[PDB]
Amino acid sequence: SGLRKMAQPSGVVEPCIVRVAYGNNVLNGLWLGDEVICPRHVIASDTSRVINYENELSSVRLHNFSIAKNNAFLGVVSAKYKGVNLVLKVNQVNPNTPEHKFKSVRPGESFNILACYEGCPGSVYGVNMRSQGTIKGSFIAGTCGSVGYVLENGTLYFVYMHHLELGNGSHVGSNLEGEMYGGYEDQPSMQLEGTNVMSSDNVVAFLYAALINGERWFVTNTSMTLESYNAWAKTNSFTEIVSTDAFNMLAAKTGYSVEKLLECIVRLNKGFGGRTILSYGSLCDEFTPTEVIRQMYGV
Amino acid sequence: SGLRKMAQPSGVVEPCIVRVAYGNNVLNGLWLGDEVICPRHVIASDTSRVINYENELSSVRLHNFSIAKNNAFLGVVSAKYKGVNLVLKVNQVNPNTPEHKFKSVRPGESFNILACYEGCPGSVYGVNMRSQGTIKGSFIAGTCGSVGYVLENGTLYFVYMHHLELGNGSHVGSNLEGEMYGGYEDQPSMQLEGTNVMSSDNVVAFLYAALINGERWFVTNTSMTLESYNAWAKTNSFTEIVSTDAFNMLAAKTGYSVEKLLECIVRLNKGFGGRTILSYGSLCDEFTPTEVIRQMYGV
Amino acid sequence: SGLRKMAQPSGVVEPCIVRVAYGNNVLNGLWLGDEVICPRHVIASDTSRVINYENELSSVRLHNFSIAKNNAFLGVVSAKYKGVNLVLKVNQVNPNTPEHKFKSVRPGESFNILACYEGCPGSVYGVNMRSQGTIKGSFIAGTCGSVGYVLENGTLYFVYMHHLELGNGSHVGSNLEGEMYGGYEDQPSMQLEGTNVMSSDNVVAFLYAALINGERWFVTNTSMTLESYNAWAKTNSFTEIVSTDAFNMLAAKTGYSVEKLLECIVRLNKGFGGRTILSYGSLCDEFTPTEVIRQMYGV
Amino acid sequence: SGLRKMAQPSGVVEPCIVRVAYGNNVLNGLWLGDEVICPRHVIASDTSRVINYENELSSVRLHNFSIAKNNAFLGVVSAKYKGVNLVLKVNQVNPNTPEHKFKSVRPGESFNILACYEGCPGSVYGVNMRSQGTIKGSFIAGTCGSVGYVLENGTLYFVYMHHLELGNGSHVGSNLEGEMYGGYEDQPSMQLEGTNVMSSDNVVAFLYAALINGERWFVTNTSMTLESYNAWAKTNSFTEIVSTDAFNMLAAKTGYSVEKLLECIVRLNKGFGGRTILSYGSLCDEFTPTEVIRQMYGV
Repeated sequence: SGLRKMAQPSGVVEPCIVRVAYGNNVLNGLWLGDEVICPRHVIASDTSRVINYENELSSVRLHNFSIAKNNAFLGVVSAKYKGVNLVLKVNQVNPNTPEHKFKSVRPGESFNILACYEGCPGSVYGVNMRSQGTIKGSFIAGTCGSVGYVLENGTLYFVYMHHLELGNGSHVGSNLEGEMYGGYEDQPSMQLEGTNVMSSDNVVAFLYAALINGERWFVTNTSMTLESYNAWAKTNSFTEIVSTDAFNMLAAKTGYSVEKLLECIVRLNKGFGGRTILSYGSLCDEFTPTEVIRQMYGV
Repeated sequence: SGLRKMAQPSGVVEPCIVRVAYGNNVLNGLWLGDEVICPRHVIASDTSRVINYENELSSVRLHNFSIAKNNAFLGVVSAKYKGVNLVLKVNQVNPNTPEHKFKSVRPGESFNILACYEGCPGSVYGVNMRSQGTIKGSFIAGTCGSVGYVLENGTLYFVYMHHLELGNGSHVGSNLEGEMYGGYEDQPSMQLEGTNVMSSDNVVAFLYAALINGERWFVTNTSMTLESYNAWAKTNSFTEIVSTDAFNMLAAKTGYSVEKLLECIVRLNKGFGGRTILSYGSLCDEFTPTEVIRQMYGV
Repeated sequence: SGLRKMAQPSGVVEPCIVRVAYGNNVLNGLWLGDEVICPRHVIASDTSRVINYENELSSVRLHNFSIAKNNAFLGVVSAKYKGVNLVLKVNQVNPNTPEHKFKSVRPGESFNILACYEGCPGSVYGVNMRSQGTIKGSFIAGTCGSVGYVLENGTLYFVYMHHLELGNGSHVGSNLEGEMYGGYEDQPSMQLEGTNVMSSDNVVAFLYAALINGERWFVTNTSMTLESYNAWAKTNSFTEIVSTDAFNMLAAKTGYSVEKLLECIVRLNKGFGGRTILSYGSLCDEFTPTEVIRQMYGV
Repeated sequence: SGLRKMAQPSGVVEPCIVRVAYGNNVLNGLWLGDEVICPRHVIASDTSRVINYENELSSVRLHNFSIAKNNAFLGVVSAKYKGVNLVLKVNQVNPNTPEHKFKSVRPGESFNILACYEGCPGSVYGVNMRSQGTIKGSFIAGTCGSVGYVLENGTLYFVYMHHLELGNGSHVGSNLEGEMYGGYEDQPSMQLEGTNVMSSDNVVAFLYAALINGERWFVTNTSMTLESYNAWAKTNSFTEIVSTDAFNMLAAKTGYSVEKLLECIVRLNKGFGGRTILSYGSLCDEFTPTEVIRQMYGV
């Protein structure tokens, strides 16, 4: 038993992390085949003031890049912007390039952060994409270019590269195709996060996890239909739920229907009344149905 | 968020994980050089009742082991006990044996779990050793033999191997010397954990993280001497603090002395009075000064 | 019943295949009117090293060309490039030139390969163009200049000519206007493919085919709106579906709405849980709605 | 009976329309919650020359915004781009904000325009998206920021905001994520539409509608195979027809197969020779088959 925010193993990703230096900036890049992807602000002379990315790119000389894996240096032969990412061609093919794909993550979807410092992987932890396109990712200075990945269906996906922290502390990155999540821009300017919508599927998953791990005080003799829940959700900042199908396994193993947990959400959203569920004092949407099933019953 | 539990990258450990089966038992082993270490209860014919490990070893048949590292099957040359672990001489040297050391973690110290499921690494997360020798993880059937490690100087230390779950849900394992943390026996018998002694160092770190995070409601300018606090701790199931020097960074930084925070601990131990600290409803001792320092600042 | 990746019949295409040799190089050409078209790398002295195609063309000697076909007598009169294709004017019109057009295939579209080995038609099989402009076929040494075609609306279209295989093993060719699909270079250099977007239309067709052939385990009667589905698709490297109109016959015949299949896709993309669908282990996008319809209902 | 181009009722949208004036520009905004969304060219010094939107936004004066609904003046507090849309944060939340989603419409699809004139909703009418991502509406100076919407599943979707007219008179707007349909840019530069490809599906429905109204002078006893037509279609800037859709509802209730109508399209494409069909003197592709079915029969 037990519920913890976990990350999938980082082994296959670690050999792809390199140190990218330009000028007085140092951050992290992703080395796959003969190219390195990194945040394009590594070439910005002053990341604390407004950045003219056109001018910065004209100013670039390839020989000013320093790219290193451990301390074997990789020479850059070509550089281009792709969206908010720099794509740098190097002569050396990463001999440990894993089989992989690029995709993005949706609100509610969980993924793994390999947080890196100046080319050195330092920690790994699970996060969850929020509706405004931000994560709570505990990034600090020196961690830009840190990589988010998912393992799903035996496929390694790269889904995130870290760029910046908003004023409210939320974290903003791009996918590996240079599109910033949330449409935020890679500028030190004031950018507002906005209305965060709770992932309903995840909250249902949380309550199932609660049931499996011993906690049951919140369930009553009431259940509400999926439609009625989706009506409620659309005006209380919760996602609609498409299908109960995702939880079948969880309903079967616990004997609790999705419709009962839906009613629980409506109630519990108004407070826990002092009590806690799995130590949390409020509903938590950071765990997907998949994460819960994995953790409770094996991959 | 603010303060989140992290793990260190698992890449160097993953190639050491093997699937070990004997009879109806399947768990994980640690493959280092030409040996595999795993919980000796893998050869227990019935893990639901008391086990005579002398007899079990006596009647072991070496060809009844199945040991596998993905692509590779290993043959067992000899079996012996080291404490509560089996040490199995195998016919093949692990080509990916990393540079490693062994140590035991002490109460209050954090480490990483590579949760493995019948030979396959599935997840990575951080835990903290409690005074009674237990951790609060998330282990299910199939995860015995899962490995705990720290990346330190800057080498790899193996510190934990998973064996069992107590009636109260706490998790129990051994060091790689075969000594069960907390002295629990590897038997399916009732075993009491005993009273948890909170790590004062970690709780001070917790409160610094809260202050760093802008939460001030619990502090006064009133302080408490290190000697005074330790007097209290001794009869309130909190560790005594040796010295204050480990917090100098956080102290100088927040402008709050350790002594002030000691005052907070004695007061907050009587209850949070319906407020929270970093979304917690009571004092948390799972984050070390190191963790808080690192997770907030320049490595 | 049954589902098989098929090829339209190759008879009309077979008389158009000729052997083109130059120096030690031997491959295939398409003979139409008074022109033979083939991959330009036939005139490269060493295809295992990078090629200067301007130098190679500058020093072509027309009498070094060898064109052969069992029922013809052909001399090269002239040569020039069109993109990556060599276009040879010959001194004889193909008497068996069929009515034909050139067109390019788009991502998701299926076509036929006539695989030829040094001028000799050897096999024929169906393929599907992926979003990165590659196909998964089966080409070896001697098969360059193998021709792709579609019979579409009573019309013969030539759509492909084979040039090379990427490091990852995907197959690359040009249209008959000499434009390489996916913009790859006809160089023995290292070139990366990137991530293929799955055709949602094809995946939907494939599930319909599965249903018709008695596969039912994956389907439930919960449906997902086109809108919801497309939001998911946009981030999961699937194409968005424009109208369900192309499925109306399949939906009528099976009694299953597209919306019910859209829900299946979101589920099944996470994995089959170890199960199969028509012997496949993951979702398949190589079958178009057209391919499925004429195969299941002959129209 | 009878066939008119219809709009869905506009009541749910009308309370969201506000007047947005900045400097010398006056257009319409969409007030949802605490945001007013409008075309970003409202803050351009000079809409008659190339515009530097980075600078215009850089130098934007939030107090020179005059936003009025009711006669209530909203105060701007924050401006940003979201693609080609300006998103303004305002000082009062729209109490009449309806429940809504955003989606994009695709070529061939029908949707609703609420034409607004410098802040006042003035008319509502149906449009259909053309192949190049344009519509033929009726927009003049003062109508920018007019809104397109669809009602589906009782759900309100915002799908269009009006930006400009092309040189040829075709109308161009964005979705509410600020992506301009047809990839046009919000510049007073020359921009070519591309050649318009009529939707064959929509023309069939139109002809079916005509038959139902008792107009049949244009239909003969002869037919055209689906493959003959599609061949004709590529040549004559018409889209290819996929299956027969369940034109079967129409086919059955009219007696005429699709194939008969395809022959009509080819004949009628030349011109109607003085006569008309439902008042038109040329083929109309603005009605979808679904649209026609509901309009005539109700579903």
